[PDB]
Amino acid sequence: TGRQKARGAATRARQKQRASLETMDKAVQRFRLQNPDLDSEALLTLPLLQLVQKLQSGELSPEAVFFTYLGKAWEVNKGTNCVTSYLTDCETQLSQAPRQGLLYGVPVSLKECFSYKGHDSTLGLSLNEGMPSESDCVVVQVLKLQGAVPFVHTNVPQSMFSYDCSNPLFGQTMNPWKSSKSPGGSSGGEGALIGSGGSPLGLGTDIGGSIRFPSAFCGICGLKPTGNRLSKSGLKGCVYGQTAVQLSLGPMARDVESLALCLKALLCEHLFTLDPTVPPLPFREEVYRSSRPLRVGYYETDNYTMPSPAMRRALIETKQRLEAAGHTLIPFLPNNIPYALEVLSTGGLFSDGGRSFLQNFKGDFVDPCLGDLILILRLPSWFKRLLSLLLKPLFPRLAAFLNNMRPRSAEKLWKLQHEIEMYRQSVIAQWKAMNLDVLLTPMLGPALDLNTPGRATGAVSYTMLYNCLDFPAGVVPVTTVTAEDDAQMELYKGYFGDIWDIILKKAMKNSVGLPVAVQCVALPWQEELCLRFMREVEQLMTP
Amino acid sequence: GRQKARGAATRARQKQRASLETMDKAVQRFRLQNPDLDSEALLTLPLLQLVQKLQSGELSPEAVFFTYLGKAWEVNKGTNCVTSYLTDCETQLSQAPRQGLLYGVPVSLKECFSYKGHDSTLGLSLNEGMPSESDCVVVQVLKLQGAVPFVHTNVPQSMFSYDCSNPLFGQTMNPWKSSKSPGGSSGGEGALIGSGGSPLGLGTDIGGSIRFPSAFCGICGLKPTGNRLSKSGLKGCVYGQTAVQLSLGPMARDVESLALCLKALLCEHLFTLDPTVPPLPFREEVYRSSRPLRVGYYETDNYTMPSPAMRRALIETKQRLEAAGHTLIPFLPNNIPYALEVLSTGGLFSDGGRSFLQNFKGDFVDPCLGDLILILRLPSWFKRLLSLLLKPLFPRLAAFLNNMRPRSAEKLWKLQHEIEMYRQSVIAQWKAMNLDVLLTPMLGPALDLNTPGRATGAVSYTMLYNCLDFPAGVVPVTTVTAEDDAQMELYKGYFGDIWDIILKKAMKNSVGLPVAVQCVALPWQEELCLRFMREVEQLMTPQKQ
Ligand SMILES: *[C@](=O)([C][C][C][C][C][C]C1=[C][C]=[C][C]=[C]1)C1=N[C]=C(C2=[C][C]=[C]C(C([O])=O)=N2)O1
Ligand SMILES: *[C@](=O)([C][C][C][C][C][C]C1=[C][C]=[C][C]=[C]1)C1=N[C]=C(C2=[C][C]=[C]C(C([O])=O)=N2)O1
Ligand SMILES: [Cl-]
Ligand code: NA
Repeated sequence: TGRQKARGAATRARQKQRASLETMDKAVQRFRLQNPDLDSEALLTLPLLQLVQKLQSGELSPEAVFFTYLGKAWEVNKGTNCVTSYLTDCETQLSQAPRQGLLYGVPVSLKECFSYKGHDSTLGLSLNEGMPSESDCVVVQVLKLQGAVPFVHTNVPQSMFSYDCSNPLFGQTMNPWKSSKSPGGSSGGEGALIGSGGSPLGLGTDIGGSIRFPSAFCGICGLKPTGNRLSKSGLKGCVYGQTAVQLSLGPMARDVESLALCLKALLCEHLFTLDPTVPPLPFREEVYRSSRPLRVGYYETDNYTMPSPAMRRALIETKQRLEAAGHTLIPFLPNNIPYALEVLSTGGLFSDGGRSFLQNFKGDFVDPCLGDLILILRLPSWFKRLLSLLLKPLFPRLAAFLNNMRPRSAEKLWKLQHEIEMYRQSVIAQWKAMNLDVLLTPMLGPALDLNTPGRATGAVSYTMLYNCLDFPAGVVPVTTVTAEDDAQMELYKGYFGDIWDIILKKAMKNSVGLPVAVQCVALPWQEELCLRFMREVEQLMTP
Repeated sequence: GRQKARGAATRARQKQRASLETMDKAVQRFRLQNPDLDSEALLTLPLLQLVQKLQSGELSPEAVFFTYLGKAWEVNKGTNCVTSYLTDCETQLSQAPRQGLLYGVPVSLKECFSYKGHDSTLGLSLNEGMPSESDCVVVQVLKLQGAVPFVHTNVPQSMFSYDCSNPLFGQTMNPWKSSKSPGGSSGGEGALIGSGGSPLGLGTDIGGSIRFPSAFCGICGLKPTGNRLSKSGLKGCVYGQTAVQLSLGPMARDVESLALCLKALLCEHLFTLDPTVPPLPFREEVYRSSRPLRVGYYETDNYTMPSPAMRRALIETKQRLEAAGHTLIPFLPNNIPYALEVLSTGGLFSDGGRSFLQNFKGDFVDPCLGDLILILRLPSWFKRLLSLLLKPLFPRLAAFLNNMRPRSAEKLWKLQHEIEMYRQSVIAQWKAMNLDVLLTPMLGPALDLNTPGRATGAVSYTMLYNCLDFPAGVVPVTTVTAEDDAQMELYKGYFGDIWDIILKKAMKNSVGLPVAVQCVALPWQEELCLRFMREVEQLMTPQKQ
């Protein structure tokens, strides 16, 4: 009732998913029959750069690499539900992959929003079902021109506006380390698939952490570039024309060198000609390969989200190993974080009170992983305001987010956009006054229980700050939760004692052994330097 | 009710008078010490050769500086283009970094380029007596490149105009003809450079403000992609408007000068001073290419009827390019009326003009602004009523009026997305024809004083490229003949509304004035845009190279 259309969409989506997996399995079995000899485990454990080298040299055939990864992806999907669709014609793309491409023969996984000709990009939304893309988005075209073979679409939380990973069409994606845990999101299918060995390279998008959450939660590396470093042309989205806080797309992979190779392959004449709106900045190898001592700003906490004990240890140990390696570590925290999060980020993301975003959910189910976000956004402006006034004395954080999610005039949007611009210049000035090269920060972890990110909005603080600032930011795994880390979490209080702090403690319970990351940041357009820094952390923390 | 604005104007005029007297003193002192200096020779050297002689030591920075200062003072007498002498610039002179790419080059600045210790009034009382406390980023970079910024030049009040008068410093006049506008809003730059009083200047452009004064005054100007150069520290009058991006860029006597200025600005100094600007070095090889181009072109945008001189300029340039072996392909960006009336107008005035109007509270409104302020002040419901009445007879006026109404953030998002889609749509057309560059008419010849504010429609040629955010430059290619001028009597405009009527009259009596064409390339392709401009300059006015 009011859900007949949504129910029919889910029924067809599930049958498409099921038929996709069956097709993959058929293809894999056929291949294995003809190739009983192939050492599949050796092939799967090769770091991407080595895989690429052997594909370029002919030591490994693209078919062997393709079907071996296809088989692994099908297998790890069993326990994770990360795959929504097999990009069918990728078998033919395989046979015609450009031979001198930088990614020749490399199977690549795609977050579902990367439009692929002939396939839906549903984003888990009933209204996007049965609407196959007319063509590949630009970054998909460039991947193919560089010889890569995009082979699957991976799951996202409904609408993508979430750091969990469930929707009413394909269901819930689970963390491959612990099935009761979220894989993070919104690029959570990617995180789960790459984190379990089913893909050597993937693409995600990030507006509040959506590349970094799943990378950290699933123990892999991820980079969110400056928003306009790579082309978003052709991507499927759910809000259009919101430019205060820009969406960014970037790579996810098992190591830092893979992220660098992916960026190098994307930043080519092909991309710059297909999307003239992206500045034609080539990948600067000399910056990325540099090995000079860095001035590293760092903070153990943002005073907003109290770090978990494992987060704090991860940060301090990384700081200490960097110092031992000759880098200079400088205490540094961007000024006015609560304003950046509550006023600028929230205000920019929801300038219209959520009406545009809400159009997506009309007649649809609302996935439990979204929590009360939809119900809150639907509230009348006067009531959001009233409710905010009431909450303010007891729970200022909740009050602040709520008041800043109201609709406003174009006049007020200009003012907010100007404040965003000035805040960016403020942090840049602060940075330059300490002469920083890069910035090391905590990263949210370990993974939260399924269906809890929707109830812990405050915890986007570590990531969304750099969307607001539009600085490149990436994450690197550096440790795993210990018994002691996990025991200490039982004393966690947070700085506010509101529902978000309380949920986080419970949602992080039972995490021994899960991966924990740190975040590496550089200035706008300095992706190469940001990756150089990530590489240094990777060398020191996972030797 | 105006004592405030009257006091402001009195102080501003005194400050300008004192600046000019300071210049006169400095110039005379220098001349007495250098009676043998061949100033005409020095003033007529193309900037490239001027730069070379400064770099080798053949000319001293003092000789170049004081000779240009003198010329600037002299041409100011008939144009009123200089508002302020940037006083500490003589000390910058003696400290200019010796290896800088602009070592010893005097540079003029549009008044909005913040310079420590000086107002950037924009012709507005509310900004008078509030001196900047830091050089803006592009000014810091010029200085780091050894250039010597030396004057602030006049703008129309608020800058939101293609004429050039304000109540503080008064009206700037075209150096070719004192009854004509020098264009704007970078009009002081146009008049100063166009009359030989500066070898290089910086302007800004949101609807044509670099390109109009370049064209009206017969010089070269380039409006890059909006974020190619740093706007950090500029003085503005509307903040946070990002649908139609402001751009800053160089103005000069020849194309090579624009290229040199861009090359000097696009350096590590700028990219470290403003990390928000993508660090794209000037690609010398693209600028210097001699390969044949595929050149899209149009002789009319079907929105503003071109003057007979504009049309002739365009067709002659087209034919010389064809003769030089380039491929000329007819091309017109789709949906121009929609891009101007809905996207550009709605983008510039999304809030009904409220933020803009705050600047005028308690101020005189310069006559060159026409009825703009009066119209913007009208109640949204009345703009809507008047639009409906006007629609049947005067669709164009009705449309502008309807799209200057205030709206929600929700509607602004929708508009921003339509802008993004429109950009991609024109890009797709361009790609489908495999264009390298695009040749278009440029508004000219110069309009009579006080008429640009009453001919808003004529921004069509230039504003389209702020909407699209493509680099666009102008190059002088001919002058109005008596034949071209007599033909204005047959000019009707496509609409016959007040804007066409004003334009017809405003473009008459222009014999001998310069006429330009406009050169366009894709976003971030300034070097290719400049390569095409250099080709046009060479073919139409070979003696400039
Ligand atoms: C992720 O970056 C989203 C991660 C969760 C952010 C939640 C922030 C929040 C702030 C204030 C109140 C509640 C929550 C990601 N990937 C894609 C997107 C996204 C979001 C909106 C629109 C689009 C789009 O149109 O493509 N993408 O977020
Ligand atoms: C010039 O580009 C202005 C050229 C005239 C454009 C008139 C377009 C128009 C008028 C009326 C109705 C519809 C369209 C220029 N230089 C600077 C600026 C400018 C304008 C506004 C704000 C700012 C700023 O804040 O720096 N600059 O316009
Ligand atoms: Cl940009
Ligand atoms: Na008018």
